[PDB]
Amino acid sequence: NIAVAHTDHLSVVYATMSNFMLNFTNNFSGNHATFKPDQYVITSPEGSYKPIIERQGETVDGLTIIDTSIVWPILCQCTYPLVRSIMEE
Amino acid sequence: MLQQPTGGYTTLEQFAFTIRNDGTNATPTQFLQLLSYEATENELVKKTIPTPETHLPSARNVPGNVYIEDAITQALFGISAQNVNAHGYFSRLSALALPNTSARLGLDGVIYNSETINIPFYDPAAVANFAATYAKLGNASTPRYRADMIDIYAHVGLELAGTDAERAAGVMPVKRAKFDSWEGSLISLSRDVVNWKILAFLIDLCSLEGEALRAFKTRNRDVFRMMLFIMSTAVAANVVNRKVTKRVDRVLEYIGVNSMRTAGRTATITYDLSRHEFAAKFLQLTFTRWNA
Amino acid sequence: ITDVDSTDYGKLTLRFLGTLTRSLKMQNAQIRRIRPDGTVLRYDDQIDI
Amino acid sequence: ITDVDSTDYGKLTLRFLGTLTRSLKMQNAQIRRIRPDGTVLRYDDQIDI
Amino acid sequence: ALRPELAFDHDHIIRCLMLAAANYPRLEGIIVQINTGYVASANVIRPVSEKRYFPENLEQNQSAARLVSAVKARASEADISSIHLAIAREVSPMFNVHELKKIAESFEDPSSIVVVLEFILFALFFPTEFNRIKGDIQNVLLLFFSRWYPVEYGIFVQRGATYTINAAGEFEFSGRNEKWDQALYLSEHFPALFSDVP
Amino acid sequence: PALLRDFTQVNWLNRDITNMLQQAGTKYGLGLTETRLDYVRLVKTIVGHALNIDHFAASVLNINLRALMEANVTADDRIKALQAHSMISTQFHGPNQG
Amino acid sequence: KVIFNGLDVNTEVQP
Amino acid sequence: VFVALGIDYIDIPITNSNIFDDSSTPYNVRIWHAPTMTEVNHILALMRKSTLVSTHSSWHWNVLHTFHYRSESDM
Amino acid sequence: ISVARSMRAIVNHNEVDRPRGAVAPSSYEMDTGTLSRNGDLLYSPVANGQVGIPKLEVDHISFSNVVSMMTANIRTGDDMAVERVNPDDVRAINIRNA
Repeated sequence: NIAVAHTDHLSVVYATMSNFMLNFTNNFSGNHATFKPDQYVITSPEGSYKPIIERQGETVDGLTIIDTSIVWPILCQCTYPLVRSIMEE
Repeated sequence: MLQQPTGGYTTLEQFAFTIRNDGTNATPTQFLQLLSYEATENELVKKTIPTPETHLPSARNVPGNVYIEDAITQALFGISAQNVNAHGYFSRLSALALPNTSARLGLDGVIYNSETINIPFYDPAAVANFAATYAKLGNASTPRYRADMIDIYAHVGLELAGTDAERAAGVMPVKRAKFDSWEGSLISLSRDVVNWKILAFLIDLCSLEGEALRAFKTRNRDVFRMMLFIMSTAVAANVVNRKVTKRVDRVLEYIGVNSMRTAGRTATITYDLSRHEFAAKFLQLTFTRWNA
Repeated sequence: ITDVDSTDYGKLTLRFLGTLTRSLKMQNAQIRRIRPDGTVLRYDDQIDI
Repeated sequence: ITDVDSTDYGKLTLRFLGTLTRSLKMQNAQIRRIRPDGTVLRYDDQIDI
Repeated sequence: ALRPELAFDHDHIIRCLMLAAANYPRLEGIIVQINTGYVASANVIRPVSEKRYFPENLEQNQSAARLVSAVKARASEADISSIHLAIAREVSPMFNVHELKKIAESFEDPSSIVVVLEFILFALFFPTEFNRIKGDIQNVLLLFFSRWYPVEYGIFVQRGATYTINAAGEFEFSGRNEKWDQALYLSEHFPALFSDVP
Repeated sequence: PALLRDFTQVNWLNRDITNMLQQAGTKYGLGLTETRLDYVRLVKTIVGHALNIDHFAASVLNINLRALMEANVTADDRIKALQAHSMISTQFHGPNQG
Repeated sequence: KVIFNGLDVNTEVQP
Repeated sequence: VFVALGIDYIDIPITNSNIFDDSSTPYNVRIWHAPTMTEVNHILALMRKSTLVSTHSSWHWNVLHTFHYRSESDM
Repeated sequence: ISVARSMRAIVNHNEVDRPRGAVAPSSYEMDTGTLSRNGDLLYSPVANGQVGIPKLEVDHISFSNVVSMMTANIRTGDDMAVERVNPDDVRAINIRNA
């Protein structure tokens, strides 16, 4: 039921968001077996070394931990404009 | 960068190894002169040491500058160190193992990820040699790779207590080491060794080759033996003192026999289980280099 | 002086550690790709932008 | 001279215990297994902890 | 048609963004807030009051209890901020290695398959985020395989719990079972479940 | 006393102290001598200051810090106690403070 | 129940 | 099965030879996950720090197995 | 008597260059030395290629010494938070063989 709403709408939204100015990195290649993120530092001879991607564990931002359970409401508790009188701009 | 001399880095006065003794800075050899041995009924017979594993543990992405020297010296002779396998930063030595890496082992004993100003460091080739073996200290803990912690100590005995004849024979009586001694002597010795810049000794042991290497092995034999002495005190079953006409002689029994003991005691620095596997791995590697 | 909100700049803000201040100094710094080992690489025109 | 600190549950166990300690000499007191026959065994590296 | 303004400096902006990534923790959250807002303005997904987790009337069947409760252990209530966030995280840059919110499943009951399905759906709806947390999910999958397929698990783990691709692109499995920390995500190591090597 | 150098009015004291400081075998110093940063977090953790303090108290204080630091146990090891005081196969997550 | 991206802490160990 | 279970050993009870006696067994034989010689060494050395354990010079099924005694007389 | 004495007569004589019986502080009072890698205190080396004498090894009192100490980033003895997760079924727990 929900598949049309994903593949034929939300797909487009990822496709446009992927072109937004600040979404500036290659997050995934589609290959789980091989893809690793490109890694960078601001480094100096004078002894500084600043990784762009560090592992620090849960932050104040609330952005780091990922509950996978989010997948459940999406499949079984969400309307979509495409799925649901069924006309909707 | 420090250029390595025709001899080892140990030829430099900057890296002299000298335990404190009788109000002066004694060279380790003239402390080893003080040692004497009460032979017992048991025999130490050295088996061939197993070849160290080909595998070099991954130096996982650590942003910072690991203080490798301090870690090795405290896992080896530390008065309070424990769970030396828990952090596992010894693997970091492996970062130096690559050809043309940007990492440098500083004289401070730090592993910088990048060459940096006003911090002198060892020649990267020689350090790549040293890392090419001692990075394997990183798998002192992993079940597939632990060293024997019982057999290797027979070698320790031979290289410490052994006479030239017993050494060439490969079999010596188990001995009870002893020396006229001051209060707190083993702790003072071990702390005077924890201060040693052992990476100099290790890098020269790995990098030098040919006759120039051989002269190292004689010139620095006594240093090796001093480290060996601190380890052997760490595993000795007991360290009694003897009164003798208003002079006290410290006596550790026995050289060359790991007792596996892990309970602390005032007399000498103590190994947790982790330090047993660490020192045993360190010995496997260091002797494997030492005999060639 | 130039009216910008520098709050939390140069700091971690971990939930269980609190904020932790890191040094700002970094004279002559460059963006440079690192090895997975964590050691730095030379800038390659081939892969780095 | 030194009144040791204790948590309230510790004061509770203390008063439960909870009095004299003086009956026992501790001159060179040691912890040793005795044989059921009543002789005090020497420390045994392979038995006693 | 000429615009009297300065050119957009791609090079200088990418540099300053890198610097901010290295120095400014808020940056990640800044960027997400744009994407997330966009998703909200796309009016693409909304929560409803009506859950649809169980066929009628399986929720009422007595045998289904151990299943139903399992599903109810997993099913978070819908909340647009969280849903949009899950959407946005797929395309926002990650400056602090994400971690899976740990599941404590032991995989005794058949109903435990729910957790595995929850991963699969997550691998489908969000391949990118999944790719970031995949090793930590591998740690749950191993407790799954060891209970459902002990022989195959023995062989698989015996090959190696992880691998490292080299020059020439060949994989080299560790030969050694071990738990996978996210501390490994920045390392050369990969979870081995996802090698797709027969 | 080393701080009296070029500040005490007394002349012989200033000359003797300046002499003892200009000697190779000795060197007064005050403040932050050394620093140890975290390997992961990069923030400074254990710093050595040169205080004006008797070496007995310094030696003991350093013994305390040394025991605390070289032990290599964190607060995560505390879960090993909770695991001993809670039913078998109970779980403990987070927060990995290190 | 409700979604939560943090570690859902629910106890405190003493030192 | 050690890989399947994740355990380091299984403590397996010994049968009595006569099947009529129901007496409690003097010892039991633990079986260790020690695939290589190095693992065997580490286990032996750890075993040499624990009460009432002993072993054979070599092991059947080429798998390390230790005897663990209930009392000194049994050993 | 006056074994404890470190300084005497901090005043200048107006005729002779230093007062008779005036005593300067020992140089050891001012040698901060270093902290050894071990955590024990040291005096400064008296010559290059020589390690410094440990401070506890000898009888002089040193009044300037390195002390290791923890910055705000450390903290210890703090209560730490966790997520306990009880087993899903008591009957599914296993005790032997461990």
